[PDB]
Amino acid sequence: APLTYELPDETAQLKPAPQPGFEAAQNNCAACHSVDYINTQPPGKGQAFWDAEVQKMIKVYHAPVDEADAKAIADYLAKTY
Amino acid sequence: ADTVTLPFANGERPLVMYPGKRPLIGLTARPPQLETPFSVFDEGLITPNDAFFVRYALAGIPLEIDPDAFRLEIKGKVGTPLSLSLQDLKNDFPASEVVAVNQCSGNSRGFVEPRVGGGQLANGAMGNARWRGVPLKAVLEKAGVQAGAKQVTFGGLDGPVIPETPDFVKALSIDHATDGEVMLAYSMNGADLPWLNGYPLRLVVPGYYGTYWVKHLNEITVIDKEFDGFWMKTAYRIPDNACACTEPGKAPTATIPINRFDVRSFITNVENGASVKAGEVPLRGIAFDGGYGITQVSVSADAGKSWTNATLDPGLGKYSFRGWKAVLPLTKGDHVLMCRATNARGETQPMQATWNPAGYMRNVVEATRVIAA
Ligand code: HEC
Ligand code: MSS
Repeated sequence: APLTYELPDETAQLKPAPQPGFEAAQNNCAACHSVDYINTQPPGKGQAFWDAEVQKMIKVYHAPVDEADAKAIADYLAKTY
Repeated sequence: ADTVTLPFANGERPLVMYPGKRPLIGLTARPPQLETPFSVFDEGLITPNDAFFVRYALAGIPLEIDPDAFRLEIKGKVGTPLSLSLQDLKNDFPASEVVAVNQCSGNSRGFVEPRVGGGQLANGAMGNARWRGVPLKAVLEKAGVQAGAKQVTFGGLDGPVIPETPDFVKALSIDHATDGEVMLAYSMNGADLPWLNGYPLRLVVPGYYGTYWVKHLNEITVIDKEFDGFWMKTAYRIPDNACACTEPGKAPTATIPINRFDVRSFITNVENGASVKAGEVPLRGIAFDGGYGITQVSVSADAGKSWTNATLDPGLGKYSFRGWKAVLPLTKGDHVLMCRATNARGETQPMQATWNPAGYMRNVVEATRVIAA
């Protein structure tokens, strides 16, 4: 038999917010990696930081996120984190 | 259940337990990324396998491996392509060992000011281990490197979840790869590699930042050009200058791939706000650099106004953590303790922190406030 490795359960969640970007982030930002990547970023970085993070996911890593969702996610993040 | 708080903003993390590991600081779950609690570095000179830090770029890490079917492929600009089993490696080549620090490019990124994006690590993304395996030099000589060869690329079993994302592939220069120290390590601290530390085989690149130490290593390609893969050409770049640094907020005009460690040192037996007994206070800790050797470690109890020479421990090799010990007279009250190391080519730590956009290569003189009573 091969050797196998058992990873513990993934429990990281996005902070809920009333903004539409919350749902959109749930649907787009967990596909390649856990969302603790987002939760652990430096706090209160603001609009420009999160705009750049979102764009990098799309342009460099080829995240399938459209323009309207990208803006919604970035605004949700800049307002919440 | 358990959490810790790292000493920078948004520093809360879960303590998480992975198979074969003690509880560690969980940075990310997918892919797994684990930082070592600072207290571990005061436990001894060699970092235990169950405490060793974990960093990965992509979520598609292997979770099932048959060590018997595993092959390392050697190809490209070589006379004879090779397909080597682990048993091949252990039997057909001579073994070497090296005690060497592995430290992430981004170790201590959480301390960078202004804060930058990326893995928000404290100082626990480093570790020192006894590595055993085959010098890459010997495998490459057997394949027969062609004149014309410029670089060697290294790839592992892990992969991107989405095929369009660039697969994790690194490159060394040919003369570096054939230097005799660059190693194909199948053993860490006398055991097989822990899974998350690259079971069954990894590249060990002594004195170089961790990004080069490719885990689950299965593909070696000798090429006669510069490799322009994303993880060399775009990621892991530093400012092309002596401080590897820019003015806070500024992008560099020129960059180069991250390469060799700068000089670091830490005080391990005390942490911020520790109580010590006024009088002779015994301090100890560690220092390391990129393989030139630690020449001395100085200690300060007046926030860098005056310095005392530490006594260096017997060493385990130029790539290892170098231990040190000092006894400092401390009057009652507050003291800001510092340590500063210099190496055999005269590199030392700056008193003031530098900055780059990636938050790479931090090595500022560490300060630790203690209370003497
Ligand atoms: C696969 C196509 C991705 C999707 C979908 C999203 N991101 Fe991502 N992200 C991706 C990679 C390959 C990495 C590197 C991980 C590593 O360990 O090096 C990341 C990392 C992040 C981070 C950390 C900081 C950084 O490296 O920039 C953040 C904050 C982040 N990702 C955010 C993020 C968001 C907001 C997404 C929805 C738009 C998202 N990611 C999707 C690849 C992928
Ligand atoms: N294969 C692979 N390998 C690899 C990876 C990935 O992702 N993949 N990562 C890197 C990094 S990035 Mo930064 O620079 S650090 C680091 C290292 C770590 O190791 P450990 O985990 O064993 O500790 O690894 C190395 N290797």
